Amino acid sequence: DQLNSSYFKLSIPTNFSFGVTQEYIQTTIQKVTVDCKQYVCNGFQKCEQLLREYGQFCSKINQALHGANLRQDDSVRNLFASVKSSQSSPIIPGFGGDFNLTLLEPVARSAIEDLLFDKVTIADPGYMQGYDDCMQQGPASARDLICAQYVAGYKVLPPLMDVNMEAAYTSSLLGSIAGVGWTAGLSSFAAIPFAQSIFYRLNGVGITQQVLSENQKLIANKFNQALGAMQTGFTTTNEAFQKVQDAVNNNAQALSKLASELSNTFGAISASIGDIIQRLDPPEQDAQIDRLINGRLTTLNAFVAQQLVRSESAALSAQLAKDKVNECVKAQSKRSGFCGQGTHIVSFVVNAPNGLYFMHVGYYPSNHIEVVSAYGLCDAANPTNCIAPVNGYFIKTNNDEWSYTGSSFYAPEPITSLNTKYVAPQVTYQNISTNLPPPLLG
Amino acid sequence: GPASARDLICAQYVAGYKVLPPLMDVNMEAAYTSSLLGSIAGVGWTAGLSSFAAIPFAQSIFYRLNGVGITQQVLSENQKLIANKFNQALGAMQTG
Amino acid sequence: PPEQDAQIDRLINGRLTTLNAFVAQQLVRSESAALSAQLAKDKVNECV
Amino acid sequence: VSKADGIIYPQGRTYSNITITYQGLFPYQGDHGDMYVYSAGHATGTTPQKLFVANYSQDVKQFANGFVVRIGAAANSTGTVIISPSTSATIRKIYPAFMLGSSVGNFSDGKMGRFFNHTLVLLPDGCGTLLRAFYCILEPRSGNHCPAGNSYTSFATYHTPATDCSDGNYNRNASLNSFKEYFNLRNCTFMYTYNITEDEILEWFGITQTAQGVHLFSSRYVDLYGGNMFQFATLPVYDTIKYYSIIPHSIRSIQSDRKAWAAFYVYKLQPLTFLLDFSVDGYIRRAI
Amino acid sequence: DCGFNDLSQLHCSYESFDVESGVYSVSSFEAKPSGSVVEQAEGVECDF
Amino acid sequence: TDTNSVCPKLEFANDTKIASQLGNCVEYSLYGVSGRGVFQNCTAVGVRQQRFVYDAYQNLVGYYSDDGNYYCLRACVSVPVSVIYDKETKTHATLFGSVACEHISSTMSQYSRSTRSMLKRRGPLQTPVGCVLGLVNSSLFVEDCKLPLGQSLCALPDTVPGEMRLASIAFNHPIQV
Repeated sequence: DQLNSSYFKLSIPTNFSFGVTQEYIQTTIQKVTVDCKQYVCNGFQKCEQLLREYGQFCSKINQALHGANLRQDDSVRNLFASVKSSQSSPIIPGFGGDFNLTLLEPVARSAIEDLLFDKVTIADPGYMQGYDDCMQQGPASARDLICAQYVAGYKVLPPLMDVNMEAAYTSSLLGSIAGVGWTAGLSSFAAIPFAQSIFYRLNGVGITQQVLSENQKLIANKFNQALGAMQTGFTTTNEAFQKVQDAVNNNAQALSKLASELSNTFGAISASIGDIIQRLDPPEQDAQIDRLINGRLTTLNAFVAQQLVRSESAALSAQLAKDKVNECVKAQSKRSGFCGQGTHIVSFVVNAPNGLYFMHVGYYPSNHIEVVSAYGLCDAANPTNCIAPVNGYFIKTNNDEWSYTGSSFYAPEPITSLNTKYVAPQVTYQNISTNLPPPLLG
Repeated sequence: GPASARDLICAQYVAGYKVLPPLMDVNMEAAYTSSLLGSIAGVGWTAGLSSFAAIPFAQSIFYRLNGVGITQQVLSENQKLIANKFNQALGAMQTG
Repeated sequence: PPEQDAQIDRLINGRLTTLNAFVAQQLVRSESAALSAQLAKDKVNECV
Repeated sequence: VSKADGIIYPQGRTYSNITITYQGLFPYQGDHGDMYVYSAGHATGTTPQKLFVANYSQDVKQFANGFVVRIGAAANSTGTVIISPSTSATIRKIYPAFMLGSSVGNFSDGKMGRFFNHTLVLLPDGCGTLLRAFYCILEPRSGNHCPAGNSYTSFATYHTPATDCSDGNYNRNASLNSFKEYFNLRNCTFMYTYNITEDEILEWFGITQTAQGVHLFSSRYVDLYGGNMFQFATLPVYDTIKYYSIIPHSIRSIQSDRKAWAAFYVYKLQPLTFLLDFSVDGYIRRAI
Repeated sequence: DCGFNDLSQLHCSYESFDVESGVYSVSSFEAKPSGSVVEQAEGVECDF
Repeated sequence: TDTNSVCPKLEFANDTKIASQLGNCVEYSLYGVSGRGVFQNCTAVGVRQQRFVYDAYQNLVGYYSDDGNYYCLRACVSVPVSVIYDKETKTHATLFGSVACEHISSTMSQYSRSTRSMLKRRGPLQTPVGCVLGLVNSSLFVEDCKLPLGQSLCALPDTVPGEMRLASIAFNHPIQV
């Protein structure tokens, strides 16, 4: 409620309660090429020599897919030139002193990134010898899309990067969080411990003055509780994990439509060219093969158009991911809602299938007592000497009449020259005379 | 029946399409924007949105003017035509 | 019936294609509105 | 259909661990069908002297797309003897008999239910150990209680457990002699026979008509402990079956040897789309 | 000659004699049948 | 309609048995159904009396043979081909999809392509992305070579130039403090 006097009411909290927001940004789609001639005319000489009248449709399809894949490679190359950190501190098994970090690498990926890739249903693409595994075993189960290649006439291309170079990039990013996120310009790199960085981030935005941050090591306990409670729930209730699964499913559906449109007849006597050749004579053999040719060309054009739309959107979300790495991971953010909820403290990022996975640790206050508070304090004898608080409030303590509290946690303190600034007088300022804070003494 | 020419909202139940209701009332949307209006002065005064200083709207406007629109204290305490100009702007809004 | 079917098939195909076009345009429209909703969220946090 | 009741298996193929939509001839979910029951005859103290049937002969039905039959569902349990409602005995499986044809009318005294031209007849025989299928002209015989005679109520088949069902020696033409008492079989094209193993388990039967003939499906010989029906015979009947009726059957037993026969249910088939669930071993245990 | 070579079909699409560093996928090799298998009914003939 | 078929009469002195050509690409005419594929001995999985086992996409994946075995079909395979081209040097190389180097030969004579010839050199080299022809293995590292092969591999041209060489993209470590 809003008072009528020259005071106001405060509603200040009494809990830290670190929380994790856990967002996912997609940066790429999987690269697919289509062998147009093989897809349409499945090795049948007659069909190919009927197709020669459709020469440029296949060229257009091939060129469009080639351009889309080049764009995907450019997007990943330019995203990982900002993820790159100029200077970094080596990762060692005990990295955050009292803060647990399961973001370290088990001798490669990290534990949370391994878990993210395991919990997700991804078909193995087989870049090494996926050719051999498909008759030494064949289709693994129903609708083996990653093995329907080498049959249908499409191919899944490998990503530009290993898992090892991607892990190297995100590890060098984790090794700079404390040091680049302390000072101004990212020209220099102060190699300070992680605990010092957390205490400076708390003393700063999540305004909690030095007395508390040096009066608690339950801060590390609450941080560890938040990070631990993260790594249990990669379940269906987790909404960013569902987005990762959605992206994987979109890749799979894109492939499955190609695989499934080869059994369509488009009105012919059969969907097999060999059957048509066997059953009919050339005059109407041609008329039946033409139906399949046109049907398959139109489905393939539709595939290309949808692939262009998908790559266009993924190229924009890659820029969003670059903005989040620069804004949330390499610095502490003043913007609300951009990184997570609460007030942003620190963010981490790992690789996810087809993109990046962010964990935003923020500060969540719980128990709000009210308080009565003053805009400023002036000396009654000398009403020109007036002070105001910095990053905090003047509170009427009920336990000197006036004390100081930090902005984000209720813990009253004596008023000193270190938490006040001299200001011009104002009608709403209190004219105290009896017991006078040191900054106001003459 | 059809209110006038091309009654699209009534061509449903005929054509075979249907317009679904929104997720929210008008009352819950109004509640959201009213709770947003009721925090403008208080969250927009200090740092981190962890605490909420319940100050009047005039104090918030004077701190916003003394700050960005850098106008020192002597003026902001020397004018109440500031409120007149603010009211002129808001009023001239609701005609056009 | 022999050509009754052939005439009804024309309507069936025409209506299915118009309905597919409607669905595709609706997907484009919803995709753009979902981005402008993020812009509105940014403006509420930044400006209000 | 959650138990896959009355499913004809797809004709030329099989699947494994898959869910498929299939267009086929299926019965309706929750359909009740028509229930038929067979009873013992009048036994006046160790001498059976009069049959005891229901009114099935007059009740000519439509053979639209074929039908499926559930046989022996109530077996292995206790029920009543139809002729004497007070008496109760263990229920036993019996097999249906059918007359199918393309033209139907009435007998001499105006009773409905006479098939005119070549007629398809399916009769069990051998105390339920063979199935006999033939296709020919039934000319009604004269004499007392015969369709061309006088005092004609309805035709029926019968078999005598005392003589025709002796262990080890089952009369394999009993209940075909019975049919020959009311009718004379003239000018016919086949007389096929299929041996049936004797047991007391639930069984499914089915019949359809295509340009290839008359197809007979059963649960036995492929899926005995499930219920899936696979084709086992194609009969050379090319005139379109349009009417069918159930042949009444009564046993000539004795008050000591009077027992209860399970009722069988007939359900019609329509062209429907179904969602079928093929198990790993390829059987349908679930449908929608 | 468009069908001579992989680079040839590289050039015939792009319609040019100086194709850029266009790193195609090109047409694939398909296996040749090393044999033939036949099963059918034995010892029975359709009776006309 | 049936699990059997009505076929013409053939000459009964041939070697057209599944059990002999087990594992290699063959034409098949098992019954009314025909195609190309690779057969394997395999554990029986469908309903035996319905001799053909299909998948959700309506194509054969299994067969109950007259010899008493169950064979599961495998769809004769295609080798993906890709050309690595450098326009300034006019040099080229061949990347064979994701295949093992022992499925390919200098002439590729057991396959058909409808491209009459194949790029000319003057052996195969196995890489995490597949088998390459016309690249020489090197222990070099780069920051880029404009010809990424995938999996952090890259094809370095020269500057009569020799064969392009297979380098790997290197991670440039930051200053370690």
